[PDB]
Formats: sequence, structure tokens, C-alpha cells
Amino acid sequence: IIKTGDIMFAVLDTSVNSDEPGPILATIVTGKLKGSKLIGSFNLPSNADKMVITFNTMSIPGAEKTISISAYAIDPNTARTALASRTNHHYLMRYGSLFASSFLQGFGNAFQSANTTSTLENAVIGLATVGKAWSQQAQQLFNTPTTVEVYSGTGLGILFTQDVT
Amino acid sequence: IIKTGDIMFAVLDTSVNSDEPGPILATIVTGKLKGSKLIGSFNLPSNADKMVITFNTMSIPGAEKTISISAYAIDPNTARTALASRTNHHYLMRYGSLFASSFLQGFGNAFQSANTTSTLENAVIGLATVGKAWSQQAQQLFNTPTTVEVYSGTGLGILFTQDVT
Amino acid sequence: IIKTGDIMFAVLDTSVNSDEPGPILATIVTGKLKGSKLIGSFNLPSNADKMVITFNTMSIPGAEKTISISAYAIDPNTARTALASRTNHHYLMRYGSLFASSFLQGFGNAFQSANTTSTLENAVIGLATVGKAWSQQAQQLFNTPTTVEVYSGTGLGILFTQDVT
Amino acid sequence: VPKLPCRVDGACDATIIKMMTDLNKKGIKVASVGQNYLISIPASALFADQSPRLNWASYSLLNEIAAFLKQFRKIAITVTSYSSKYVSVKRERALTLARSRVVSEYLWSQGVDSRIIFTQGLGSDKPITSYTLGGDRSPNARVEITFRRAV
Amino acid sequence: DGCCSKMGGINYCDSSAGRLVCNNGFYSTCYCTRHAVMDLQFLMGCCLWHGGVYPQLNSSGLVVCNDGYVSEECSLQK
Amino acid sequence: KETALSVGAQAGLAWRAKIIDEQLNKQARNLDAIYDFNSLVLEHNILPPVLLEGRNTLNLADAQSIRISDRTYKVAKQAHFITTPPTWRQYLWMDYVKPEAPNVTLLPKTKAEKEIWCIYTERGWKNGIDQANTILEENIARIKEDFGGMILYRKLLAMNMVSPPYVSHTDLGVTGDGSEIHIDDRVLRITALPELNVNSAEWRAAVAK
Amino acid sequence: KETALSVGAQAGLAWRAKIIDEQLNKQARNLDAIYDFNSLVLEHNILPPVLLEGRNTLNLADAQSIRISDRTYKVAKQAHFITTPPTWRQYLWMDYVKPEAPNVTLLPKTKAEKEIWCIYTERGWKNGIDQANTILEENIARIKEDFGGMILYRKLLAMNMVSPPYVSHTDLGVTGDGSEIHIDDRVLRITALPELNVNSAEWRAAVAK
Repeated sequence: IIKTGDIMFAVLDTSVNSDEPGPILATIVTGKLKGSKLIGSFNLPSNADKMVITFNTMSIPGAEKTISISAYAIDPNTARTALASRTNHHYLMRYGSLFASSFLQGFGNAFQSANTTSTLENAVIGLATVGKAWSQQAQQLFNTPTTVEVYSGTGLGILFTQDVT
Repeated sequence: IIKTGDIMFAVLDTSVNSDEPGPILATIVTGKLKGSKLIGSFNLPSNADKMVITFNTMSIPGAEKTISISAYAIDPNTARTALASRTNHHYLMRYGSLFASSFLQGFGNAFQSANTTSTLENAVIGLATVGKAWSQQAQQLFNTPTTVEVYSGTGLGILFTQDVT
Repeated sequence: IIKTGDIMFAVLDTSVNSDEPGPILATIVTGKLKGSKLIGSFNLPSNADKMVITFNTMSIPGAEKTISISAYAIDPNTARTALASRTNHHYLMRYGSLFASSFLQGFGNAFQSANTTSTLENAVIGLATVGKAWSQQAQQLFNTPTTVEVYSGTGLGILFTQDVT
Repeated sequence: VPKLPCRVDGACDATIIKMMTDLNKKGIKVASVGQNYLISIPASALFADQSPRLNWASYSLLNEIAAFLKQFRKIAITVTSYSSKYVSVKRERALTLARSRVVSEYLWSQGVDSRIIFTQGLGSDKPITSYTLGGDRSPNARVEITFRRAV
Repeated sequence: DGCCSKMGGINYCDSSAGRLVCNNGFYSTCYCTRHAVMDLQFLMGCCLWHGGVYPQLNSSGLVVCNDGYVSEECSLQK
Repeated sequence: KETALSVGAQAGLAWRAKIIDEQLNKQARNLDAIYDFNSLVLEHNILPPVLLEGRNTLNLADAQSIRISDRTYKVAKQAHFITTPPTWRQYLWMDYVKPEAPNVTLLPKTKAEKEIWCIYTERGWKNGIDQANTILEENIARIKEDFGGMILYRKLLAMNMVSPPYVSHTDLGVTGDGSEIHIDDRVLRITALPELNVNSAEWRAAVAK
Repeated sequence: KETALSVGAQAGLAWRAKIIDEQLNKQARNLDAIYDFNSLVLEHNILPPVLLEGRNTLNLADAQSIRISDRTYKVAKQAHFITTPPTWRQYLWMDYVKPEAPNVTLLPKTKAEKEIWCIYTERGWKNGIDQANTILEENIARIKEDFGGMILYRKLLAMNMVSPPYVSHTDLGVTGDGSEIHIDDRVLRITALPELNVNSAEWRAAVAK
């Protein structure tokens, strides 16, 4: 018996990135349930400013049973839904690629045009011609979001959603 | 009887690239199950930042039976879902081919244009005329993904998903 | 009774190119079934990263019966799905053909254009006229893949997929 | 296993050997055979002139001998006394009995884990040397402790 | 840690005696097997002098000995 | 917060239990000396029963109805056989288990959290202390009650106000089959349980000098 | 983790087994002089039975129910025929196999891995050695019980408390058809198995000097 939406604590061990969802397990460390295990998954948000865990498949020691209490997680000592990880994964790479491709295009074309008013010609060549395909490819690939990845040694707290027996 | 979401160890003996799915087997070396084997297949993620294997068809020695426990794997003593391999397989080749084709196009065209302002003309010829077909073919074949490949001597740990009897 | 996905050795005696469909037979040389043979077929992968073999029509000596256990093969002592073959068969062929065609086009046209600013005339003639048809034919034939071919004297290992009696 | 004692507490073989050597070089007799141990102490270094009143300074010696005794898991200990012929037989017999009683009482007060302690004194009825010239200085007039080590 | 320190040294462990042997023929101080004579007074665990700890576990945190007695001091408290 | 309360209570209870058990071990011999049971066992290795006496009882049933009693006697525990005399360990020894569980994840952040953790741990320590003392009090009360019942039965049997128990024994010679043989069957059964006599003439009084 | 434990247990078991087998093979003849059997064998190639006996036995059913006997005798294994006397191999010798299956997967690459590997291997060695010692002691207990039963049966037969076994021999002349012939049919049957007597009158005692 668990009250409708009370607090529990556990610790996760298996580190995972928000790239390919799959089974993730945590272990309850306190409360009436000790040694209990909880496997579930996560959800991909539109903005990577946070991360929560969909935890539904609970197995408690003692008897061979499989309950399905589904609940989420909040960061201990933070009391929020955010995840402690890095968020600047893929801004600078795409920014630099796009900017460099554009600069190449501009340099080639402008120094070609400024002829009226051989190595400089070759620079014009390389820039004005390799910038363009790189620019279109970079615009094609510019839309990848920033991933978030949990770590292998972080604890967590669980607020319940439904009651069990 | 196996609890919902417990941990077992296993050893992988056969290597394969993330190219064509096939039956891949692992052997349980510890725990209650000894001499048991498990065959399954892998999946190809959209991005190759991690690699996981699906393992479902389990055969235990002793008796003629075939249980269907489906489970995944984590990197031993790392507790992460990624796979130890190389991912820079096919970036440089396509990047260089495209850039060279563009440079050829640019050199031919610009050095022919600047003629107003024999061997040089022949260089213009070769670059300007062989750049374009190479560039379009490079655009056609640029989309090939960079693969990953597991090793034939890497162990692993398996977290369970369902129970057995 | 054969274990679910157990491994056996076999000897491959007849080679075939990955070009035309054809039955291929292998001979089991050890284990309980001795001298047994197995007919199957091959498949063509998207890229030449590996070659796998379908093996289902299994004939056991002694009794005139034919079970249809289907199984695949791995490289013995390598435990990999790659096939001992060459894969750079027809890259440089089409590359050079297309490059020469383009160079011809450019040479004829540009050395004719640069006339303002008889042997040279006829060189321009041949290059500028025979480059184009060769270029279009090279674009036509650029898509033929490089083939792989198994060898007639390599051993193999066969893991099972389903069980028999 | 990890919390089980490694050895019997309050026991060190090096300490045992060292203190045995110290007692022997100080002259108190220590004798060992099998696992039966005997200790002899001249009565002159313990008591007054034929009096059952231990000298004050001897308390250090008693402390030392009890400290040595504490290293042995034992069951029964016997303390007997010998003396010289002084006036009668009953006189020195009672004297020896009283001396043995006093030393036994002090030892029992001390923490020497035994089960049984017997005490007696037989005067000059067990001579060990023809030389009987001296009185309380004679070697035969002494006290002795016997015990057998267990296990 | 030398059991036969400042002695002849370790000779062998007599199991029937449950004791080490020094090379000089004097019995050592250490033990070498659980089948020896140790002075045992302090013990750990709970449900002592009862049926021991009941192997079956309850949802409530109370623990009851196999003879039916409940050990509050062993059970965790509210 | 309350987690610190609980863990401090556990620590205090464990520490007090260890201290009291150590004290009990240190002062042992006199305890068994006073709490003998072998000197109380009956003739046939039969544990004497337990009795309770009450003096000057009163009950107001309701208005108009009162019932007073001078003295009353109750048989608390019926006598029964026994193989070894009881000791005081199964009445006074405390369960001791060191809690080494680091089930603490509400680690301190600031001085205020540190000190509220400290005060919570202090009150937990004190709560463990009082809990252990209360358990000890209950145990000592129980064992005192049992010993008092034993001595009460002895006194009353001496005073000849209760029926002494009676056991009948029967003997049989060699017995068994050709494969199993017993030398001397000796079967003893307590036919008559101890009880009181509600009669009056059979009462003999006592007076010292 | 526990792979080192398992391999260390296997290694300890195997090594202790080899050592004890070497000791047993080293000490052969005196062992045979101890556990001679053909001498105890009776006059018709018949193994004497197995006897056990207990003294001063007490059983307690419940309160007011106790049964006491002085001596009891039981027959464990009934006597029977045999073709050869037994020996010590089946009671003391034990098997051996060198464990040669260390899987090359968990190789300690770091210092902590090497430390735990070493300590776990050592403790597995010790545990295996202890287990082997336990096996040896139970085996020697078994063989000692067998020999004790035999010698005790001999002593009881001397005491005249058990009837001897009884054997009937039947001898018949040549037999068979014209194609198959046996010269002398000798059939030995066992009629009466030894068993305990019930009459105490005729039991004969003994006395030394």
C-alpha cells in the first residue's frame, strides 16, 4: 500500500543518453521498499533544458510479482525536473561550419569580381567553389538538436502517481 | 524464475559491423545459468553515438527448450549504452572528394575567365571539365552513413525485461 | 535434437561470384552429423562490407530424408561476417573513363575558344566532339557496383536458427 | 571469521619469553616440562624473620608474577610452602599454612582466571639440600606454585 | 603478527589441538581453526534466544522471531 | 530531516543496547548466583508452577452494586516438565546489531542544514536512549514477576494450601523385536497437576519468634 | 567479481584433493592392517551385519510424558553374502580433476582489479581447502561407523545375545540333457538371518582378571 503520490528515493547506475530510448533501471535505497528495482524509459522533450524518466515496471523482492506503478523523477537537493548534464553539445560545430562555408563563397566571388578595379586567382577558385556545396550541405544538416545524457552515479527521487497493494 | 529487470553477465565471441543485421549469439558465464546461450540481432540508430543489441532467443542446456526472454545490453564496468568502436569511417573521403571537385570547377572557370585580364589553358580544361561530374556524383553519394562495428572479444551485461519459468 | 543456435564447422568447396543467383553446397566435416551436405543461396548487400549465405536445404547421409534447417555462416577463427574477397574492382575504371571524357570535352572546347586570344584544329575537333558521348556513357555506366566473390577452399562456421529432431 | 579473535586476548609469546627470562635472571626459579609449569621463590625475599607478614616491597614482585600468570588459560593452581625446623613441627606448619593462605588470597584478588586454587604448607618436611645451616636464608625454606596448562 | 615471534617459528597447525606449534616445543598463542577454545561472550544479530530471524519478510518493517516473538529493537521505528 | 531523526534514533538505540549488554556481560556471576532455578526445580525435574496473589481488591459494578475481596490467588502458568534450568539471558539480553547503513542522501548544504541535522541526530540519540531503557525496564519487570511467582508457589506449598503435583511411573523389562531392543522401559507421566485446595480445615498457620 | 571466488574454490579443492590422495597412497600398508576385513569375514564368505547401540536414552513427548531407557540396540545393515571383502578405497579415496577452464574475459587491467582478483582467489583457495577437509572427515566417520558396527556385532555374538546366521547346503549329482552337463550342483541358501533375543535368562556375562 502506497499513498496517492508520495515521495520515495532511489539511485540509478546505468548511464544513458537521450539518443535511443531503452530499458533503464534504478534501485530503491530507502523507505518500506528496500532492494526493489524499477525499469522504465525516458521521453524526448522539444527543449533539452530538462529530462524526466518514465518509470513504470517495478519489481519488489520477496515474492515473484511484477507491479506496474508508473511515476516520474525529480532531481534530489534541487527539487526540479531538470537534468544535470551538458547542453552546449551542437551549437558551435554547425555555427562554424556554416559561417566558414559562407565566408569561402564570399571570398572567392568578391576577390574574383574585384579584378578590374595567379595565387590570388587560385584562392578565389578554392573559396568561391568549395564554399557553395559546403554551405548547402551545412544548411541541410544545421537542424540537429542538442542531446542530454544522464550519468552513471546520480541518485533521484520519485513522486508516485497511482496507488498499489 | 527470474526477477523483472535483474542483471546477468555474458560474453560475446562474434564481431559484426552495423551494416547487415544477422543472428548474433552471446554465452552466459556466471550466475545460476551456466552454458546457456542467447541469439538476437542489432538495430541501426539514426545517429551512431551509441549502439545496442536486441537479444531474445535464449537456449538453456540440460533440457530441450527455447524460452523467449528479450533483453538489452550495457557496456560492462561502464554502465553506458554506447558501443566501443570507431565512428569517423566515412567523413574525410566524401569531404575531400567534394572539395576537390569544386576546386577543379573553380580553377578551370576562373582561370579561363581571367585570360583577358598553352599548359595553363590545358589545366583550365582538365579542372573545369572534370570538376562538375565529380561534384554531382559526390553530392549523389555523400549521404552514406559512417558505420560502427563491435568486437569479437568483448563482454557485456544484460538487464532483463520479462520473467521466465 | 539440435540446440537452439549452436555452432558447427563446415567446409566450402565451390566458389561463386556475387553476380548471378546460384545454389551453393557446403559439407559438414565434424560433429555428430558427418559427411552431411547443405545447399543454399546468397544475397546481395547494399554495400560490399560483408557477404552472408542462406543455407537451408540440409541433406543428411544414410536416410533419404531432407530437413530444411536454415542457418548462416561466420568467418572461422575470425568470428566476423566479412568475406575474403576484393572490393575495389570497378571504381577507378569508371572514374578514369569519366575523367578522360570530361578532359576531352574541355580540351577541344577551350582550345577552340582560345584561338582568338591545322593540327591544333584537329586536336580540338577530336577532343571536343568525342568527349561528350563518352561523358554521357560514363554517366550511364557509373552505377555498376564493385563485385565480391567467395573462394572455393575456405572453411566456415554455421550457427543454427531453429531446432530439429 | 573476521570478527572472531585472532588469538587469546592478553597474551603475547614474546612477552612470555621476555618476562620468563627476566624472572630467571632475577633468581626466581621457573621450570617447564610438557605443559606443567612450576615456580619457586625463596621465603627470604618475601616474608619477615619467620613471620607471616609480607614485606611491603614484595608487592612489586607479586604484581610481576601475577602479570606473568595472566597469559595462561588454566584450571587448577596449587601453592605450597616449605620452611626450616625452628621450634616444633606445628609452629612452622601453621606458619607455612598462613603464608600460603595470604599469597593465595592476594592472587585470588588479582585477576588470574582459574577454577580451583589449593594452598598448603608443610614446614620442613620436604628437604632438598643437606645444607641446613641458615634459617630463613636456607634455600629449602621457600614457596612454590604448580599448574598445568590446558589445551 | 608473528604468532611464534621471538621463538623457533611456525611449525604447523594441529587441528586436534586447534593451535599453532612453534619450532621450540611450546604451544603458541594464535588459533588456526574455528574448532578451538575461544572465550565467547559478545554476539551480534537479533532475535537471540529465540527461533532466530524469520526468513520471510513483511511489507511492514517489523521483524518477528520464528518462535513468534517480535523484536522492536531489531525492527526499524517510525 | 525526519530521515536524520530516524537514523539518529537507530544509532542511539544501538549504542545504548551495546553499552547495556557490555555492562551485563561485565557484571555476570552475581546475576546467575541470585537467579538460580536448579535450586527451585522439583523432585522429578518438573518446573514448579507460577502463582499470583492479590490483596484488598474492589470493584464498583454500577450504582447500588459493590464487590470487595480480601485476598485472591491465581495460577498464572501451569507447571510442566523441563530439561535445563532457565537463565537470565532469555529475559534480559538485548538484541544488538550495529547499523552501518549509509542510507543518507540528504547530505548537508549549509550551516543551518548542518545544525538542524545535528539537533535532529541529538534528539534521535536521546530517543534511542529512552527506548532502550524502557525495554530494559519491561524485561526486568517480567523476570521479576516470574521469579516471584516461583517463590510464591514454594511458600504456599510449604504452607500447605495447594496440592503438590503427582507423577506416576511404570517400568517394563526388555522390549522390542529381533532387530530393535530396549533394555528397560521407564514411562513417567504427571497424573495430578498442581492446584489449590478450597477447603479450610487443612490450613496450618505459621508464627516466628 | 565472484569469478575469482569460483576459480579459487575449484583450485583449492583440486590441490587439497591431490595432496590428500598422495598422503593416502603414501601410507598404504598400515591402513590395510587397520581396516582388515577378510579376518572379520565369517566362515561362508558372508559379511556379518551392522549393529548400533545407544546408552542412557531419554525422550520427551510433551508435558507429563517422558520415556527413559538405559540401553538400546538397533540393526542398521542386515548381513548377506559376498564374493570379496571390502576395502578402504570406497570409504577414503576421493576423486580429482585439474580445472582447466579459465575464461579469458575478466583479466585485471587496473591495480584495484588485480587486488580484488588476488584476494578473492586466496579466499576461494581457503574455502575449497576447508570443504575438502569436511569431505574427508565425513568419509572417515562413515568408515569408522562401519568397522565399529562389525566389531560390535562380533562382541555381541560373543556375549550370546544374537543367533548366528544359518546356511543350508544342498548337493545334487550330475544333471542336464545330453548336450549340457554340470557334474555337481551345490546350492547354498541362507535360512535364518541373525537377530536379537528377548529372553534375558540365558544371557551369559563375562569378567576379567
